[PDB]
Amino acid sequence: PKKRASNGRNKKGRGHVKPVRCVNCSKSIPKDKAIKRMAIRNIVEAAAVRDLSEASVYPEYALPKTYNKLHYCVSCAIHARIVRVRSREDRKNRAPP
Amino acid sequence: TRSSVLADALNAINNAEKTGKRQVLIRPSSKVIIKFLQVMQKHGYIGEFEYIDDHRSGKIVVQLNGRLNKCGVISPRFNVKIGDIEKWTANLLPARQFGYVILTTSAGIMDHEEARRKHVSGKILGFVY
Amino acid sequence: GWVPVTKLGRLVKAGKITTIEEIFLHSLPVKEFQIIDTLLPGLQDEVMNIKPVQKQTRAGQRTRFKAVVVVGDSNGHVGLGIKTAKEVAGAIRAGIIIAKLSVIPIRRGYWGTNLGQPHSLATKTTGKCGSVTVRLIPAPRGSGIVASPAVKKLLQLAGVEDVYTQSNGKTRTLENTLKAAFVAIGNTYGFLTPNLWAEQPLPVSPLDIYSDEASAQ
Amino acid sequence: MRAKWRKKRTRRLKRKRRKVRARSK
Amino acid sequence: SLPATFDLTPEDAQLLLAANTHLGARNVQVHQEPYVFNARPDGVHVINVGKTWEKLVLAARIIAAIPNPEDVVAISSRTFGQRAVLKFAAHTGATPIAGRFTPGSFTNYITRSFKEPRLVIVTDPRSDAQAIKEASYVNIPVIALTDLDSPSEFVDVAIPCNNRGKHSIGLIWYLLAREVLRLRGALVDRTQPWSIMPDLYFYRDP
Amino acid sequence: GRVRTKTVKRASKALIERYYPKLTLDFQTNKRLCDEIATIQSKRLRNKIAGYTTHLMKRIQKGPVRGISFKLQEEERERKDQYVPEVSALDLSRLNVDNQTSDLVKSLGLKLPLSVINVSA
Amino acid sequence: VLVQDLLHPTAASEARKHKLKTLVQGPRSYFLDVKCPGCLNITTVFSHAQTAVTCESCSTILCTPTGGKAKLSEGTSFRRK
Amino acid sequence: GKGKPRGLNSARKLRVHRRNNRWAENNYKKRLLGTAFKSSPFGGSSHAKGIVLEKLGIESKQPNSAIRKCVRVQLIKNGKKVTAFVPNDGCLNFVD
Amino acid sequence: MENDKGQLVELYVPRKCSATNRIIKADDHASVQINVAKVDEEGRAIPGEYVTYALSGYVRSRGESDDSLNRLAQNDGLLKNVWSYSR
RNA sequence: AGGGGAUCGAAGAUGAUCAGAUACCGUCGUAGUCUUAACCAUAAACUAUGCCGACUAGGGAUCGGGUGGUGUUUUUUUAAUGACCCACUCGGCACCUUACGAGAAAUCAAAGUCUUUGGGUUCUGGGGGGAGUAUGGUCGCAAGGCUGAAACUUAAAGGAAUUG
Repeated sequence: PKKRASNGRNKKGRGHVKPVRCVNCSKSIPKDKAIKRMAIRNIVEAAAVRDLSEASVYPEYALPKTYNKLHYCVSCAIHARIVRVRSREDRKNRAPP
Repeated sequence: TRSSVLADALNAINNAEKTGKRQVLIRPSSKVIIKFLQVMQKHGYIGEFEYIDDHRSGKIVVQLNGRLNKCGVISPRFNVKIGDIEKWTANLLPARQFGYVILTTSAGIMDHEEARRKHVSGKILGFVY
Repeated sequence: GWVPVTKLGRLVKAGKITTIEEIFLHSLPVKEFQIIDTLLPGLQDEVMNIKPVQKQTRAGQRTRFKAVVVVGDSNGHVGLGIKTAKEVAGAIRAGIIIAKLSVIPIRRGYWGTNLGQPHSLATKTTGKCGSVTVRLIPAPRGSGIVASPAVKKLLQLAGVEDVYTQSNGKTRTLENTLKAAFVAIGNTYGFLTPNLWAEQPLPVSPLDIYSDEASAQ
Repeated sequence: MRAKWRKKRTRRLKRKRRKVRARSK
Repeated sequence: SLPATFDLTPEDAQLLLAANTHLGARNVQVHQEPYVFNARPDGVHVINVGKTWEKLVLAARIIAAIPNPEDVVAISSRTFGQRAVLKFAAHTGATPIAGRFTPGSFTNYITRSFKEPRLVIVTDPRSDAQAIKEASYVNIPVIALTDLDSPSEFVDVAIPCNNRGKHSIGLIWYLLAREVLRLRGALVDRTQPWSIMPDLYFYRDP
Repeated sequence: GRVRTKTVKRASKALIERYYPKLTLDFQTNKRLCDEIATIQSKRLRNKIAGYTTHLMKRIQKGPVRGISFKLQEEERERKDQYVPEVSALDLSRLNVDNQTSDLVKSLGLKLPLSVINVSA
Repeated sequence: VLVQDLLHPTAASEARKHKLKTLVQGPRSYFLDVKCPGCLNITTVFSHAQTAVTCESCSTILCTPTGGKAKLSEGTSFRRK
Repeated sequence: GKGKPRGLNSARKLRVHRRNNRWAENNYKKRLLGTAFKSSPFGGSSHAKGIVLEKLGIESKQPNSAIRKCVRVQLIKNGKKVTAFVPNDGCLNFVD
Repeated sequence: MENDKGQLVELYVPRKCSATNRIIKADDHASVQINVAKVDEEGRAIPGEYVTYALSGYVRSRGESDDSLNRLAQNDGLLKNVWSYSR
């Protein structure tokens, strides 16, 4: 039946927003319907910074941290653990944590 | 738009009466509702209601004493012959002994038992009980 | 014998409460079936339903049994109870006990003038549980009980002699119609008439004027 | 079948019929 | 009427200022606005003691109308008011309930903690939404100790007071236990104060 | 692996609430009293009931715990429950509110000692 | 509360609610008696100018209209008439 | 509300609306079209004499499993061809 | 309710919620009746005389039992100024 | 019809997979995707909730406008003045609790004020198939769109929730 209050999307009062492809299967989905993840990770491993500091002529280094927005279709997201099917009463829980 | 101020009047009273409010406000305060309120007023269904005459037909406030239970309008105002007035009441009145149906009439605006008594009919305005 | 637990039972055990209507005048909650046994010895029953209903489990269709029983003598009191029990006969006794607990009165009215004793209901009443809506329309004296074979017996127990029932929704379901009849039948006292407009001194609690008699800790 | 391909197959049938119907006409 | 013996002397008014019983939280529901005087420039609302102290007299009159002190339930659900309620029962019958209400205490006679109270007092409707819901089945008048933003459903006598002030919750108990005692009987005129400071209803850690 | 099941718990909570004065801290001593005040069919169970007896009773003496009730604490609590003075703090020992309490007095036509202290606007 | 004196609400209510949802739809705007040191004629100016204002006697600008009440000029002496 | 023209002077609109919507009835539509009279083996008749031409065994619509003892008959009144059941046990040995 | 010769044939006159004058049901287990004592000299409430108030379960459901009581108390002198008619 | 023609890509071709794979996967690749001027007039064109009007409960944010503060904040330290915070209000997209109320329920602050049945008004549905089919008309370059049955056939499809 009607599974969700907002059908699957953060779309209220437009009629159309935009198509966006997925970073895994390349499936065109609305941008708001996508699973947005601000993947904030370093170029290197956590244990990796020690050798960089040892192997740099810069004693005081900056530790760069890359940014990339993985726009995910729910077909890929569920398979990729990114989201989990939740309880019907717990479906309303919109809190990120 | 407000196709019938009488309809929106009796609608508003029922909405607030079901809530149990001691006072209800009606707009745009025509006389047909004012004449309608008089009929309830002599029948105790309604309390002291204050008419506020602003220069744009104003509005009213009605200190209903939580006394009636359901007052409604029959829109549009079907005509009725005296031989069939009882036929109308049966479909609208919870009981014969109590509850009235309001008939507009060139004689005036009155509930059905007096309209029957004085023996004149007209078009149906609404029902009160 | 019967040792009461509620104050109502203990106060009834004093014998002070002898009027059933006092329970309903003050809307006293009921928890013990013996209360109506003592207060209304002249009380009969009749079973409407014997329905098998099963939970589909790992074991299989473990068929529980739900039965509905009406109770109330024709003096103006009716109580309708539903209960689900595995044994067929225990369901009858389990259902009636809650039915005694759920007893409700009736306002018996007159169709027209105030002649004689009351015969019918005093107003047309709203009742709807599930999709079923039963509308109890007052009828003139002697017109008979015009209703469903199941529902009309509920009215016969209630002691009203003439009424018109306008059934709506899936009236084929018997449990809803019985409850819809029960919801509608008890709406008589929820409906106000001008003869009732007169204020009353709001009679005080017999739970306090018959007063603390038992539970003497 | 979806509502689509049931409709699509009747649409193809309708296309075939009109050519045949007009072919004599 | 009510005699002239119901004034708030400046000695216990200054106690109330220290008690912090009159300043509420930062928002108020529309059913608690008659018990509000104004707001402060930092965005906080205020209770006026004129309302609650009168309303607190009304609640006692209903409790005094109870003939049996032992069939009136006093509820607490948090250590913020546990000590007070038990020690509110330390001045009258007041069959108390500590912490968990064990739902099914008013219906469901089979339970060992079953009761048939003729009235209930609640420290907090929020921490005790359940027992108030229980009064809906067995026709119990409910007197609640209400914040300005506390939901006020199914409660007959709302007492506007601070449930966040330690010195407030026991003091509202300190009063509420007082005039019922005064109306209980064998309490002398109201000329002189308690034996010691009222700080004794107030839970301390540990 | 030595968790005490329900039946030993239910037996133990029974004895604590009936013979709390008669318990002793020593396990062997109160093991023996379980013999004639309780009906334990198996000796091993009789040990275990006494086993949880010591656990509960060591806890109860160091402050009462919820789930336990007996006459002694009922009366001992009742001793705190009869603390009532001749008079109380709320008294005429010195209404101190904003101006609304001045309007509070003349409403019904009564005389009160009005001593108002303004509340911040 | 369902028991309210809508007839005579406190002065807090009126300035709180909307003009058209009051009991009587009375204007809340006003006209201002305003003077400039360089003129000898009075000038009545509506609260929300809605257009440029100039004294007849001396050519000047008084208050430039905005969406609401106009921001008056710097050397402008206003009073409520 | 109620989605129908209620006004005192809209009896035509209500009438035409009902005239259109009555056609969704099944018994109503069959009478107006007269499909029983025109496209049906019986010309609005209760019975019709005929002549059996062959005896047919018909497999019974499952769940039942049985031969259903039916006879093909020609209707005299229209000439059509229908098959008919023979009631009672036997009664094909009683018909030729 | 009475017949053509008085002698009221009625199981009981129902209560009216004094807050809203609505008729009290026969199963309204939320509906409650509160008793208030009458006080006398030196601030002592006397058992024996007591004013009664009826509240319908609907009013309690809406959470208006409190303010409606204040409307039912300001008139009868229990409290001086608690229910502000104008605000 | 003309221009444009990078990417992707129906069709098509290929190499894998399976038993078959003319499908999913990979590579290439046409129409197409873009534009100028016309056509068609359709979608799960959906918030599956016609449009207008009033009323009924509270709240919070957000967008846009407006109002007030000797509030914060902008070179000058109440000066040449936007942003912000406060108390609001109007309108909007919506949102959280509660169900008074409704509903078959899921759920709905509107799907509420509907058996206590009537504010005005438009359209649509009458078991499922057949079937949005045949025919007929009209529109269209066509694709097809709109209107739209019947015969015959079945006792059920279907909705929402419960348990397995």
